[PDB]
Amino acid sequence: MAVQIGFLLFPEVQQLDLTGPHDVLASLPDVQVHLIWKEPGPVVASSGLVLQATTSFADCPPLDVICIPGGTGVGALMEDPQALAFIRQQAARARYVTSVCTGSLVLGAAGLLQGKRATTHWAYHELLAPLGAIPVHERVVRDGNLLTGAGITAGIDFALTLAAELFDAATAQRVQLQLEYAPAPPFNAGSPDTAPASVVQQARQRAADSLHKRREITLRAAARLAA
Amino acid sequence: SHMAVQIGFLLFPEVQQLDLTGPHDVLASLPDVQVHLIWKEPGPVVASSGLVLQATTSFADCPPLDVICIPGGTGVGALMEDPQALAFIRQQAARARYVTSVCTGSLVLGAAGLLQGKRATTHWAYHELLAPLGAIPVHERVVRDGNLLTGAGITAGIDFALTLAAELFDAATAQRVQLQLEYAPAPPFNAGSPDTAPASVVQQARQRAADSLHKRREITLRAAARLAA
Repeated sequence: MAVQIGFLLFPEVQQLDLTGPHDVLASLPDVQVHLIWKEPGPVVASSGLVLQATTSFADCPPLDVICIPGGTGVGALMEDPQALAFIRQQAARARYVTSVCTGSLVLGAAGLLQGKRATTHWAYHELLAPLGAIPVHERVVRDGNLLTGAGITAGIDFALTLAAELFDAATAQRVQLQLEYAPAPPFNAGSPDTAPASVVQQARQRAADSLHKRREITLRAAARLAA
Repeated sequence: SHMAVQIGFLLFPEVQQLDLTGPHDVLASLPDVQVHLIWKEPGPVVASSGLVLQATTSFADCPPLDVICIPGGTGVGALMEDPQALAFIRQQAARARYVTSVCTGSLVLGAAGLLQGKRATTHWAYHELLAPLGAIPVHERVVRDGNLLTGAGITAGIDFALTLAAELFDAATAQRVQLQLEYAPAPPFNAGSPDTAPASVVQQARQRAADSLHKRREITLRAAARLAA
């Protein structure tokens, strides 16, 4: 009867995609949160922060919510048949199938975005269409029981949105107040629409090699879905 | 590299993990930074939610830090009366470029004597405990006083870390990281501050926190007496 929430915790995850939502959702009543990988034990994030998976695929209970974070490690998962099969298995009955940032590319590689409205990190948004999604430039996108959040820190907005759906608005507001989540960013550079042009150029320049490698992975993953 | 900026977070039992992991992912995005997670010994440390983190160094082996950062959480009350942790904080603060905290981590800085006559903030529900530790309490989300930088409650860590990034590097670098993080927040509700949340929500929360507040007040006044002697 406790709500069972599971995050996929994989090597080279972007940890904040996971730890932001985790601290929001673990604050709710009658929940249990699992960190899932092929085996329990240490998993190292892209920054070198060490996290700890609490369950293997086999011992994971049926999930009410599955959540896929993003990160450098997404590329490997998009061509990992075990991970994709596990995600499909849990998505079949999950009340909600969800992701943050480039985690939606993993959902796409699993076939779960076909015909659905979805978002991802702004720098990788062009990769949603080949995976079958209708790409939407909004920070949290809901299509039926699929909820996708945009890049990294969107996980906090996503998790508060999810909290209200699992419980109600008042419960989500209580958690928002406990987290003192009234952001006041010191700059206005969080979106390519508002950041200075020089900043956008540098961020795009840094992401270019990753984007090219992910363009190639995405087209192989899409071709497998088609065949 | 061996010229890296050395950033250290105190990692303690019953920490509020987001106070640490939010800033960590921001600051680890900067060029040539090394981040340490510091406790009495290396090894696993369990956060208040059950998330397991891993300390990378002991107090004794930690190198001189450029930045020390104290997160908050249920575990702060113990730290405020831990002579070994307070001695480490004071030692590192003697030479750090920036002495910093998030959320109730500032009460630990206060217990260490580092807020006397200094402007500071903390989580909104515990803000009254700043003044007995000698601080000038400021109701702002990120507060600077010289090389001291304190963030307000939990999620303020992200705003704090981008502010610190601009001081360590420059505004252009902090903006790039903000864009890489897609940090253009759009909260689904407006209940992040006691001034904007529904009154019924603020009341419920004060009702919940009252016991912790009375317990932390007594610890706070004991810690203040130790500074006075």
